[PDB]
Amino acid sequence: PSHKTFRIKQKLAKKQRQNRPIPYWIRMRTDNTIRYNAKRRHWRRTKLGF
Amino acid sequence: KRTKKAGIVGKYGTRYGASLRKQIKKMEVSQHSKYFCEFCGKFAVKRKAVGIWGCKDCGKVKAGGAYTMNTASAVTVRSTIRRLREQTE
Amino acid sequence: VQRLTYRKRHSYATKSNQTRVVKTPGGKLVYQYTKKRASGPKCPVTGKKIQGIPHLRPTEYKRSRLSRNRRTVNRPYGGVLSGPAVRERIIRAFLVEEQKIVKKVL
Amino acid sequence: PKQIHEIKDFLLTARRKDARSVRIKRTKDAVKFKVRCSRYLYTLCVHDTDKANKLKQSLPPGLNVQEV
Amino acid sequence: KQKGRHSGYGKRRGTREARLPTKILWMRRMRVLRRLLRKYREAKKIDKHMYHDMYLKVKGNMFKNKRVLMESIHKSKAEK
Amino acid sequence: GRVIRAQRKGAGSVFKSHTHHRKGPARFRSLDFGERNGYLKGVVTDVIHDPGRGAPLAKVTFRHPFRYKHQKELFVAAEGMYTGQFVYCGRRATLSVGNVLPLRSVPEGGVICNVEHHVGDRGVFARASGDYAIVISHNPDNGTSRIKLPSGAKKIVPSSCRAMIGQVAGGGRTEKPMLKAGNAYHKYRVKRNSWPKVRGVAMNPVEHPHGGGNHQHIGHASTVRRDAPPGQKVGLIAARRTGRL
Amino acid sequence: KKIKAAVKKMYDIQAKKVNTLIRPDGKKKAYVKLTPDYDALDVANKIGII
RNA sequence: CAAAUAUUCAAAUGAGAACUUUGAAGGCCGAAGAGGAGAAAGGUUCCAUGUGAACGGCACUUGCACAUGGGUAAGCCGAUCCUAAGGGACGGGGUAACCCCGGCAGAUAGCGCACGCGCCCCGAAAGGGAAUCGGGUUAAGAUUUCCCGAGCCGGGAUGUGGCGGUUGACGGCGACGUUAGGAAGUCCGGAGACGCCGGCGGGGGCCUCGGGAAGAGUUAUCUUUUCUGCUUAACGGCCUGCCAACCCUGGAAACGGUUCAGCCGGAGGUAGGGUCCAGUGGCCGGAAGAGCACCGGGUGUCCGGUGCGCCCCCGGCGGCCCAUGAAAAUCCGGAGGACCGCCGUUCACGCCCGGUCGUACUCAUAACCGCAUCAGGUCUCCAAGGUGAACAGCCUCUGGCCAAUGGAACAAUGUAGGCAAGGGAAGUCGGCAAAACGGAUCCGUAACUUCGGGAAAAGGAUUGGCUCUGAGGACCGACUCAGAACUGGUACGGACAAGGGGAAUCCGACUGUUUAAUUAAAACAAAGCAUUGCGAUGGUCCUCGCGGAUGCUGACGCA
RNA sequence: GAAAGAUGGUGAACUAUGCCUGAGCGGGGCGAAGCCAGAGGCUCUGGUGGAGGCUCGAAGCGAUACUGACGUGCAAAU
Ligand SMILES: [K+]
Ligand SMILES: [K+]
Ligand SMILES: [K+]
Ligand SMILES: [K+]
Ligand SMILES: [K+]
Ligand SMILES: [K+]
Ligand SMILES: [K+]
Ligand SMILES: [K+]
Ligand SMILES: [K+]
Ligand SMILES: [K+]
Ligand SMILES: [K+]
Ligand SMILES: [K+]
Ligand SMILES: [K+]
Ligand SMILES: [K+]
Ligand SMILES: [Mg+2]
Ligand SMILES: [Mg+2]
Ligand SMILES: [Mg+2]
Ligand SMILES: [Mg+2]
Ligand SMILES: [Mg+2]
Ligand SMILES: [Mg+2]
Ligand SMILES: [Mg+2]
Ligand SMILES: [Mg+2]
Ligand SMILES: [Mg+2]
Ligand SMILES: [Mg+2]
Ligand SMILES: [Mg+2]
Ligand SMILES: [Mg+2]
Ligand SMILES: [Mg+2]
Ligand SMILES: [Mg+2]
Ligand SMILES: [Mg+2]
Ligand SMILES: [Mg+2]
Ligand SMILES: [Mg+2]
Ligand SMILES: [Mg+2]
Ligand SMILES: [Mg+2]
Ligand SMILES: [Mg+2]
Ligand SMILES: [Mg+2]
Ligand SMILES: [Mg+2]
Ligand SMILES: [Mg+2]
Ligand SMILES: [Mg+2]
Ligand SMILES: [Mg+2]
Ligand SMILES: [Mg+2]
Ligand SMILES: [Mg+2]
Ligand SMILES: [Mg+2]
Ligand SMILES: [Mg+2]
Ligand SMILES: [Mg+2]
Ligand SMILES: [Mg+2]
Ligand SMILES: [Mg+2]
Ligand SMILES: [Mg+2]
Ligand SMILES: [Mg+2]
Ligand SMILES: [Mg+2]
Ligand SMILES: [Mg+2]
Ligand SMILES: [Mg+2]
Ligand SMILES: [Mg+2]
Ligand SMILES: [Mg+2]
Ligand SMILES: [Mg+2]
Ligand SMILES: [Mg+2]
Ligand SMILES: [Mg+2]
Ligand SMILES: [Mg+2]
Ligand SMILES: [Mg+2]
Ligand SMILES: [Mg+2]
Ligand SMILES: [Mg+2]
Ligand SMILES: [Mg+2]
Ligand SMILES: [Mg+2]
Ligand SMILES: [Mg+2]
Ligand SMILES: [Mg+2]
Ligand SMILES: [Mg+2]
Ligand SMILES: [Mg+2]
Ligand SMILES: [Mg+2]
Ligand SMILES: [Mg+2]
Ligand SMILES: [Mg+2]
Repeated sequence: PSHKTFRIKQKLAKKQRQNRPIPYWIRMRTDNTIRYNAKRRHWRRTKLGF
Repeated sequence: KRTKKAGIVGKYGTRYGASLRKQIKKMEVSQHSKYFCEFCGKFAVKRKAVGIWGCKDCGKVKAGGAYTMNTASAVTVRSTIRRLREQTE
Repeated sequence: VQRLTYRKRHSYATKSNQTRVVKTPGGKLVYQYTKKRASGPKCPVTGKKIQGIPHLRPTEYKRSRLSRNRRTVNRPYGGVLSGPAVRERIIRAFLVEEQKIVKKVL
Repeated sequence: PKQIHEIKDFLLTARRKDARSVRIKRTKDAVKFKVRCSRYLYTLCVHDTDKANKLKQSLPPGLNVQEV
Repeated sequence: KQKGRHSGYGKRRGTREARLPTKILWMRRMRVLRRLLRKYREAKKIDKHMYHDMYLKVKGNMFKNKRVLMESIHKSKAEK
Repeated sequence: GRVIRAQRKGAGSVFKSHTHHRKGPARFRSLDFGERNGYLKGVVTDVIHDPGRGAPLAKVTFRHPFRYKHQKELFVAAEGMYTGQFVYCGRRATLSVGNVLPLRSVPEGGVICNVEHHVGDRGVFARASGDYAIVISHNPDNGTSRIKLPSGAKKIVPSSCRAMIGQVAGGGRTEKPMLKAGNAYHKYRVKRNSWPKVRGVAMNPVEHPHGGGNHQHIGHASTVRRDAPPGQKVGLIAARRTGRL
Repeated sequence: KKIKAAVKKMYDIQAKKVNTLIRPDGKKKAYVKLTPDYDALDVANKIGII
């Protein structure tokens, strides 16, 4: 809701930062196996139960 | 007029049986009656709740019967208490 | 016809959320929130209203917010007892006191 | 906001240290003198043309004067 | 409608009571007749004994309008 | 089977009494020196209704015996009490309706209510509307008194126990037919969660000893031992007789 | 209170009032209005943001 | 890939347009909406720009997708403070320990000015409650946070002026009035602070009728016409003073006063004269300088009428209860008068300060839950014109929408909706389904009955349009109701809306309840009737134990 | 490869019931007490008034029938 506890807002901010694409230069590193984020979440799917 | 025998009990329609309506009639009448106030001398005492009888104008509130201001035993008790008080002297 | 909305996040028609419709200089209708109707001071022996004092919410009677003439009545038991109650107490106080002297003499 | 009725009481209020500015508003009926003080804005209505001028000239020289 | 058109039995959907309640009619009659009685007690057209008798007859549904009430007052005063 | 309804009431979960709008315990003022040796005058200020209680209560104000303070009491109102009335409590109080007296001061035949069982109980007997106790006899040797309770039982009480003179107000309440399930619903709404009772024969055997069968019937005597375990003790408990005489 | 004391000790300017908020990214943002006789454009030039 | 009526034309953009954008047209939601805003829940879905694929069950140039950035401002709105049902918990008690017990009273852990007094916390963004208004502003905020202007509250210091000293003010017969106008421990009252139902009255907003002026629409004919707008906040001062309540004079039967209803009066009416109370009332300030509408800076922002109208609030009566319908914080007043003099001052003006967290957006036929962009489910506020009894149905204005893959053709069988000569239940287990009835006005209405009903029983007649007529009022007006003439292809509650009736048997008295997702019933409940136990060292019941429920109870009670 | 048995834990966001504190329910029909008047000598007549776990019905709440549609549904109950 609009009415938020601070602790809920702080957690929501971290989850907002975490669902980004991986930087392109990570794939260029010497021994790299990472392809995608594997932890992207869309709000309409996969709700975070807070 | 408007009724030959029901009176105040006609609010109940055809329900509950004739004997029960006749039973409740006397208490429905008596609990909605206006009683004489001995303190001020007016017929202004009305039931506020079961056992509670308040005068409209002088404002006295009196503990009495459930559906009538003075019960029959209340008069008898007062006479017994009065006779005991005098004979005690 | 210019339907209205609540202006705060109270969404329920409670007694503390009562509104009135006003016309603004902008030519529109808005809601203004009113104060709940309050009883004034009451007399404990007659139950009648205490004359001379306005009917406000309790915190609107605060000294910093209300003038002193509005708060008080100039008589013993001013805002507490009505005039009829004060007259009866004065007469009762004097007449019973005389009876105490008469009991002492007799 | 408060209204002032007599001219002299407006004179003392405009002479108050906390008075900041005087605004003169011209209407089709009268001339309004408004002095901005610390807590209130005081308005005096002058229905006479020359009394408005005499008030204009007799204002304290230290107070700012604005035409509206 | 003011001239009276479109007000026949083929145009009425509510009951006569639902259209204009009998209580509203009775309230208007009492206020009209009680005002007239008060207007006659002042100006001394009737005295307080006549007013009290007419007030209880108005409440008793004896006069259906003003013209009936004034006629009764005139006939009542016609005694001597 | 499962726990029967009679057993579940002792947990007091949904069966606790409804007391949210009650005005406080009704009882005498605590026994003290003034009452023990003289009289103390209070004034009745209100006669009020207590939810769940048939009898009206009387609000009474005393002056504290040794503190500069008011003392406000609330007990069951005797019939005939009224606001602005002076009531007197103590050994030397007059035998008048509404006064509180020790039983030693009430002669034989007196009508009393809110009678103490122990000295200082503040009233234990004859408290429901229209009820009263009768003073039967006095024993000066043992200092005991014999009273007759509303159920008819005789009881021996110390002569120092206090009672109010008169009968409880609000009598005649149960002579009026309720006439409606809804009137019964309102009566018990302010008392307890007890009113709509389902017959044990209308249940399944898992829920009640009377339950089951292809006809609604108890199937065994409804009289039950005094020493039966809970869950088994249903019907008529330790009945000396049954039927209508 | 610490914000207006900090801007005074950092830039030698006086704040008339401070409005703060926490952004959806989790950081705190402050709106610092300077008193008249302080020109934010001049202060912005000294800091380097313009 | 078929529920929720529906699209069409021209243009633009683009590789590509039935689906994007603009304009025009035709339609729908119809203001208890498909409109405008909130509480839960979600968490960036909000805004901009861009577009490889995937996804948006057809398509897309397009987005609730994807990528990169941006966006949520408070002394006054909330949380926060208080307590509710309730929860935790010191000591103590129990318990192998985990843990279970709060009234069982334990030197209760402290409060004012040595002296005096002395009967824990959590729990509500719908309960209680310090204080804000109007106008403007963004791509995205502010339905009171930013800007402009104008206020208020709380706290803290400090003057200047006033006010009092018959130490602690005046006036009034009085109700009471005046911006000020002593005081400690102690004590007392009020406000906060309360149900449901029914009339009546008042205020605000809306609707509605008229006049004036401004602009727009129609204009073969008619139309002094149709449409739109013509505004005024918190806060401060003065006035007014409803309905009740109160005061002074006076003394009432030939009783009077009085409401829609009540009801009121020697315990003092009617009457005369006053006090107070509230207002969302009037005027002025705020404030025309704003906003709006026009004309090219300028003009204007005005005058009335009406009401069983609708929504909100208030007032004052009446009714109802074996039902009587929170508490605390907080604030005000009062009784008393110890103590005190150049010291008192609740007065005006003046000075300083005001923390933390929330604030975007959706709130639903796509932002929540139902594995989904699911015809389901999910708490609220506002709410126009016509018809009409009416928030019924049907049509329309504001606002919002044409999103539900599209095109061609009309086979069988379906699904949904109709009609059908003559007969009229012969159909079928069974009139299942359908049809018939239906509004209003007048007439008329049986058996039986617990005398209240049955009853809208049954059975008949009428209803449009037009031109009039009569009656019912206030200090010029509004609806209602009766009557008449004329007149139409006998049609007229012209759509919509809207009982089929009667004669009996069984069961259940009735109203209520129930097997969520095959049984709504004759089952359950119920009032009434009857029985049993119990006087507290008690009955009934819970608990491992300690202890506990009934019980804030006491036989008109509990079980 | 059971249907079961046991030990120790988690749920009253559905539903059941008690409690506290909020919110909500057009317009009509019938017409009980109380009250007024008239006539008669308490009765009859006309009004007034607005009761009721009364009635037709809008919102809401529910779910009788078609044993309708659907029955790899829009839906694990529409
Ligand atoms: K006053
Ligand atoms: K068991
Ligand atoms: K129950
Ligand atoms: K039963
Ligand atoms: K059985
Ligand atoms: K705040
Ligand atoms: K709160
Ligand atoms: K409350
Ligand atoms: K305000
Ligand atoms: K916001
Ligand atoms: K949805
Ligand atoms: K076909
Ligand atoms: K047949
Ligand atoms: K016990
Ligand atoms: Mg979801
Ligand atoms: Mg999970
Ligand atoms: Mg009507
Ligand atoms: Mg069974
Ligand atoms: Mg068994
Ligand atoms: Mg299909
Ligand atoms: Mg389409
Ligand atoms: Mg439609
Ligand atoms: Mg339409
Ligand atoms: Mg929106
Ligand atoms: Mg968007
Ligand atoms: Mg596709
Ligand atoms: Mg995204
Ligand atoms: Mg903030
Ligand atoms: Mg606030
Ligand atoms: Mg506390
Ligand atoms: Mg508690
Ligand atoms: Mg312990
Ligand atoms: Mg708290
Ligand atoms: Mg609140
Ligand atoms: Mg916004
Ligand atoms: Mg009623
Ligand atoms: Mg007078
Ligand atoms: Mg003005
Ligand atoms: Mg202008
Ligand atoms: Mg409404
Ligand atoms: Mg004093
Ligand atoms: Mg509404
Ligand atoms: Mg109409
Ligand atoms: Mg409608
Ligand atoms: Mg579809
Ligand atoms: Mg097709
Ligand atoms: Mg046929
Ligand atoms: Mg036939
Ligand atoms: Mg056949
Ligand atoms: Mg056959
Ligand atoms: Mg057969
Ligand atoms: Mg049928
Ligand atoms: Mg019949
Ligand atoms: Mg038979
Ligand atoms: Mg039944
Ligand atoms: Mg039923
Ligand atoms: Mg159910
Ligand atoms: Mg079922
Ligand atoms: Mg069924
Ligand atoms: Mg029987
Ligand atoms: Mg196995
Ligand atoms: Mg086994
Ligand atoms: Mg629950
Ligand atoms: Mg009537
Ligand atoms: Mg009903
Ligand atoms: Mg019904
Ligand atoms: Mg069936
Ligand atoms: Mg089927
Ligand atoms: Mg099929």
